[PDB]
Amino acid sequence: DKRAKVTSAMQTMLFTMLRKLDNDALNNIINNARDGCVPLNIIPLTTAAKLMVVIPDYNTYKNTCDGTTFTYASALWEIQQVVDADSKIVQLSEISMDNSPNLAWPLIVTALRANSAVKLQ
Amino acid sequence: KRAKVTSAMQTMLFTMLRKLDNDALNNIINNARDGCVPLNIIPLTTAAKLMVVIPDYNTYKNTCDGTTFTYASALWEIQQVVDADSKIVQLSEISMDNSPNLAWPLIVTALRAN
Amino acid sequence: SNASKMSDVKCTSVVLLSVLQQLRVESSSKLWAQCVQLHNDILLAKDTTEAFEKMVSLLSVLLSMQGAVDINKL
Amino acid sequence: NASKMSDVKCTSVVLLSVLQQLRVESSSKLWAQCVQLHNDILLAKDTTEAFEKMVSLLSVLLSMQGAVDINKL
Repeated sequence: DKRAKVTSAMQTMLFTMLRKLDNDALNNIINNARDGCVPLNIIPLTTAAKLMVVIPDYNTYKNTCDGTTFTYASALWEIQQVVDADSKIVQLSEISMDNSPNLAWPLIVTALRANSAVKLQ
Repeated sequence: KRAKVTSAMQTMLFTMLRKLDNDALNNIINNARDGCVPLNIIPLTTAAKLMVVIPDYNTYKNTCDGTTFTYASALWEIQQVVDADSKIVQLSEISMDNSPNLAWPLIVTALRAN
Repeated sequence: SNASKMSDVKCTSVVLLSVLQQLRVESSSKLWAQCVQLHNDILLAKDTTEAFEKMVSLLSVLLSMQGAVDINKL
Repeated sequence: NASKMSDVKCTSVVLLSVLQQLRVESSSKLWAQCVQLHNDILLAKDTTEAFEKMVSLLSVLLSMQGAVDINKL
């Protein structure tokens, strides 16, 4: 299957070019994707726009979330909701080292791109 | 707006091509800037046939010497030359003083040397 | 230096679109239109910041397609 | 080298897209030849092979007088 060989070489060259660009946001989302943390909609660029992401396990949750803040694509995002693999609401208090085996992974985080400028305008 | 996109994609193409800094690619791009362009796919094998447009005497003299045509980092053995009316032209006719009397552009046929 | 990356990121966006096309994204009419617009925006970008931010969106389309590409290239 | 390899392969994808926008797919035989050149570039293991095929592929574009302006040339 020559078309499949070419596809594989084209995909490998793509990620070689991406790494050569050495952009922090691109590196972040590629490195997250490698761990199973992938987006579900197109990553938006305007403030307060909605992002949904898959979080596959507790280790990746702790590597990306602190409090109600999700760090991704060189930006901060305010977590609005977390639901589990059966689409049931999960409170952040439930996501602990001890309790995570009780959860239906992966979790789906919905968050809004954070804004630091004149928040009460 | 598709013309703006198309123009941007072609500018980037030639910027990348220049960045590769390959002599053979540089040679055919520069020749194309002067109006010396190929009429078939440039072949890569010994004795394979190439046809190019040669627009004017200065380009002719820039690329041709005796019966040798220099192009795409290779030497090509000139087999035949024709003018715009598809009439054969002898090399002895392509001279500083006589070129005003020829029907340019010429078409050179040549075979790749090994 | 920066003009180097400008052409590099524009070249990369064409590959990204081609990889997405080969993954049959053209069958998703609305999604494919969004991919083409982002690719267009990158080609027409004015500075590396705008091009990189649009590439973030464009690349996130590929990254959402689990199993379509491997983690071995990630 | 390994970066020169990625750059040349990236360039060949752009060249084919430029030719597709120029309707070269409507010449089925010639488009088949362009795809085969691009495929061989993407599959090349050394820069010399990749650049030789790029010469052939680029010559398709450069043959199309009045399709690319002299400005970019």
